[PDB]
Amino acid sequence: ANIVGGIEYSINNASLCSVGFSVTRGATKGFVTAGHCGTVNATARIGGAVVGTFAARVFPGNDRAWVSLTSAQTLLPRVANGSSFVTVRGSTEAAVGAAVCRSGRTTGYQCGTITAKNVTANYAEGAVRGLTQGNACMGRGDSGGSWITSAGQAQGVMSGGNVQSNGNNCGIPASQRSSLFERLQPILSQYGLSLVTG
Amino acid sequence: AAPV
Repeated sequence: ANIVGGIEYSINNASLCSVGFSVTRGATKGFVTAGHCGTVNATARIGGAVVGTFAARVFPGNDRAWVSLTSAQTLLPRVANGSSFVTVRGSTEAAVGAAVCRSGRTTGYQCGTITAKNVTANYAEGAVRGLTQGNACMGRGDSGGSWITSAGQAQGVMSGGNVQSNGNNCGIPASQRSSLFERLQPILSQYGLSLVTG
Repeated sequence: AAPV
């Protein structure tokens, strides 16, 4: 499969999440995603086919993972925006007030601004600390998907937030949305990963 | 808040 931020993958033939970003760990191909999407050794599929397995994860506390891919996969420095792409360039972290977009298999490509940092989410499994908050909308299945600026600076991966009864927070105003992502930088350093860029 |  071609590995693009925002696309669907399944975990052990069960849950669905979204790809964060193509990465390498030395010669090993991978993608970053949310930790809550899978346990270590869980099997990832795209397009019906096995693409790799969860190599490592932290959730709760943090919410991060990377999937270790077979060599047959094609890593791409791209995030889905409809049928277009955003080119991944780097991982410069944007400040509160910056515009940012996110990409995922349920709500697609959604944009807003960064509204707060260092937010705790009190999930049923436990707290996850240190999350960045934006007001782009999101919904169930977008987890793990890319957060990126227009200029291609990868920000992080979708964790969670204030899901409404319809499964998303797109039906409430931006001012009421809490859409939380795990910062990319600590994922890259924790696991020794490099972005694939273009 | 919920994960996703």
